[PDB]
Amino acid sequence: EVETFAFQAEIAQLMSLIINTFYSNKEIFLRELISNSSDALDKIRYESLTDPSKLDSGKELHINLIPSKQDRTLTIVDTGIGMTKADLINNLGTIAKSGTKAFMEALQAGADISMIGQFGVGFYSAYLVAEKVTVITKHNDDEQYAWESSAGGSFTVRTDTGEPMGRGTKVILHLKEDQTEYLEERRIKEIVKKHSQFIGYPITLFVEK
Ligand SMILES: CC(C)(C)C1=NO[C@@H](Cn2cnc3c(Cl)nc(N)nc32)C1
Repeated sequence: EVETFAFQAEIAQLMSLIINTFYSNKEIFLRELISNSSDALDKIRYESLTDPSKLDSGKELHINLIPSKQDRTLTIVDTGIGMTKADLINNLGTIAKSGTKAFMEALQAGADISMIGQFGVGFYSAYLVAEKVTVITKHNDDEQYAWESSAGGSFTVRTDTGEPMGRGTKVILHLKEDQTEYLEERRIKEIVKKHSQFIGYPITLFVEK
């Protein structure tokens, strides 16, 4: 079964702003997703210090960047703590409502879209470059889920039938047709070096076959 949900009005407004505002500096999406992965890796590492069994689903703590020219996707994979069903449907959106309102006000007060991560809603910068985002995620003691949205005010959640991940999150960016530069090894290297060079987990940039 696929369940369809309405975004909170403030998050739908944020997504429309990101999709519709003219802003050439689109590359900031990657730093935001890598930062989210780093935060999730921090969380499972910290929890493992008092409950080592939390790493039974995988001890490797890393970030993979995987381009696919054939699928026109850029995938950001981490082995962090992952998200529960309640995270996906309700609880992360509840936290994001406050940051969205703060971001939207700062925007009017002269802030830049690149400051989005300071408001805890950096994920939605993915819609600078993606027409659709699919998020596959697995938290210990919950099932593997697929979250998906092409914006337009709704998202879906379903139990994922694909390959099991163990633990963590995969953000699959279905790139807009004019945003395929973010499949180039060279371009991704440039962005990671510029924005993400001090992240405390190995970032592997996969090469296309
Ligand atoms: C609900 C949805 C749109 C999918 C997000 N809201 O929060 C986002 C940022 N975020 C929160 N928890 C995260 C974990 Cl555990 N990992 C990673 N990579 N990102 C995480 C994602």
